[PDB]
Amino acid sequence: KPTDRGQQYKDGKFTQPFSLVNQPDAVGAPINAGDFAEQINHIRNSSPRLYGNQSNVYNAVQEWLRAGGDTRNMRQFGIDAWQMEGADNYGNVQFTGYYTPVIQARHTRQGEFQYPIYRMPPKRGRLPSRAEIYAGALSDKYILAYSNSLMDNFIMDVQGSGYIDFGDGSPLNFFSYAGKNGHAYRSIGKVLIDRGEVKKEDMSMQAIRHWGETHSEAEVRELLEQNPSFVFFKPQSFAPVKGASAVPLVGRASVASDRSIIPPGTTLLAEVPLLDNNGKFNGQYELRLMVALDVGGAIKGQHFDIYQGIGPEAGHRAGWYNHYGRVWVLKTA
Repeated sequence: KPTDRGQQYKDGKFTQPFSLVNQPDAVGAPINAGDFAEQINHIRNSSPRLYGNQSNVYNAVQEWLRAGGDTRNMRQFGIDAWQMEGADNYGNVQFTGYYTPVIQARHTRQGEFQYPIYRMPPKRGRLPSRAEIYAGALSDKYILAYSNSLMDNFIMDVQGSGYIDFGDGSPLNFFSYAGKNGHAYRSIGKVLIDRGEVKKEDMSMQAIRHWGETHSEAEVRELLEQNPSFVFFKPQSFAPVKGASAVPLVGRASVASDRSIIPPGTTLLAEVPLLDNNGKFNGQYELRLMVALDVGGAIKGQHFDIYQGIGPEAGHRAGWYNHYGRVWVLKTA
């Protein structure tokens, strides 16, 4: 009965994936009332249809929050709480986190900034492989920025876009997908699994980042070269970060979730496990409200991916392996 990663065993044993409780086994009020309101406002504006179908829940929650928001006082607002059985049938929901990174970069080669990011060259047909581009097969008229981190560029390839901060006065610079090199991609995840460097079930882009951070530049290039594919980008006008449902996401007030289990717009009450600067469960939870507003290729079942927000602090809070909390889905009577 492991406890290492946020697991708890105070709510008995579950038979069905959701079960009505009289009160969430959670003491206090959610700590993010403001953010939730802000998130709701974004649903209201960016997704009128979605908002119209869930507003009954959103209003109840709002009304309850304004009256003091304590978990003991939910029934008087017609709010039901369905606790989620989670990964083990002890209520312990699988939580990973994700976040918009900001790539530190500079316009000329200097200091730690020695890792180019390219725009699309007018086609030849055959563009060079990743390894060839690293060696400098490509000209320098095609560089957009030199960045701080080779692994961060890779993560930008998989995302297909990224935010770059040149460290002067100016606004964040967004770059979107422009094209590829024509060499077929191979999955850097699989490689790290087929070497035992990372376990199959803790694999995620985040885990590839941590693996990066903990290895040498040589070890990283070696690994990255295993994938001969390469992305190119172009400058794009900046846009607030939206999830699959086209609603601007609010840090720690939104999750990505499996549509067939937690339909977009579902309201969630979560005890979310806090992390060490190590990325280790630190013994503390945080009771927050969140709405399901995004999706992910490996975000299935009762697994949630919390949107931590933008930047490195959000980055830290996201972690790089599974942790566990408790969730109650909130529905109107």
